Amino acid sequence: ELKLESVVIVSRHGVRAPTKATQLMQDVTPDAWPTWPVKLGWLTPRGGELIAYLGHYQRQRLVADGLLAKKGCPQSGQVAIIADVDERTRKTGEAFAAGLAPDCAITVHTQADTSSPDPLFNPLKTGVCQLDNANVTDAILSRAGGSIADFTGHRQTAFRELERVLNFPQSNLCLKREKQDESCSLTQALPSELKVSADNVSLTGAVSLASMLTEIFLLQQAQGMPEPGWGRITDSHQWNTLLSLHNAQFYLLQRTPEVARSRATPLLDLIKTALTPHPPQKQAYGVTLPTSVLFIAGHATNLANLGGALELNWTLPGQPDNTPPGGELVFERWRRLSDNSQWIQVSLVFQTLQQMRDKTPLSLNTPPGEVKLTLAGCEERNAQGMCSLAGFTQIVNEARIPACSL
Repeated sequence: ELKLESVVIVSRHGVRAPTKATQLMQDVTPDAWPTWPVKLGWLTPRGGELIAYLGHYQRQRLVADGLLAKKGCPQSGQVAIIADVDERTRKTGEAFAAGLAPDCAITVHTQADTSSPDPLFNPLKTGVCQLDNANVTDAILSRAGGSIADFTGHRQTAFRELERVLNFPQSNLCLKREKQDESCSLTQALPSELKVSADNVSLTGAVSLASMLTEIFLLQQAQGMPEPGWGRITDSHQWNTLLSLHNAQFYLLQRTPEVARSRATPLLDLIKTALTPHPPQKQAYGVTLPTSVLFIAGHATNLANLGGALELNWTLPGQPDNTPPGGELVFERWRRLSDNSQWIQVSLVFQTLQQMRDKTPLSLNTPPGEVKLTLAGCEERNAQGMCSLAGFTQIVNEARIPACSL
């Protein structure tokens, strides 16, 4: 019924070491954090291997869909790869190429200067545009339930689960409060406030600490470390409860449209140019678009910003982190043969946490997880839930913030 014509994959980098090692992380647990085999924030060898599995799966699937050849290397830009300048994203691009097309040396393009941020992955970071402070503040606080106190008050069960995993009552932070005849809970020892500036939003205190620590536990598990969370995370309900704090921070800081639309604008522009039929032309990064497959190696924030800007909702069965390492927001252009009309499908492809833990090789018989998505604002849908190319184009043009384009 339909023929696949083009694919654009926006991927988070693979498993990485923690980005920070703070005094506060030391003070909230009596136990020692496991050390990592690479520098802060770098991709681990295992993370690259897990990304290569997704590349191998994508080759098999795209061959089955008739888009790539079964053997040989894709020719003359048929596959293109763009990566953010960070080590973890560049190495993810290389790992994906290695799995998709081994020994084909597909180029991993970055911006010219790899020592400075690339605004494609966040235009706020280079001052291309600025957030509206008042509108962002109100929108985030409303989505929090009206206040950060309301947000944390509804999540006490999850904070107590994190405290149990940390052995928080025996930590230096708690023991000093016990000497001050004070009880000890994460949220009240570390009050959380929303900080909004023209270039960034963040939360302080227990909310941001919890988001980062629960991701670390997930990374330990995906890395194959013997005892993530000191052996105190023993079932899937516990994993899901812990990562709910991480996903909740992303819901506030990265999915809120007042942030997401600006932050995702350059990616929206690149995705739409990649998906729109047009005479092929070399554009950003020296990549000729449109082409058959474009893989973009970015960050969890990019996935969440695109989801919020495009009204794409998901949770990932078997994967506690909604923006997991190697997770892929996959945009596809399909041609309907009955009338040769053009349609856009979006899905979220991901390894389950068990597939990461077991280092499961992926294939058509053992595929990654996949959640089919819908663009909530699409008014022209087909029976398969896809949006017409015209409807997708209208959604993107409404979502994007012109001042944030490159």
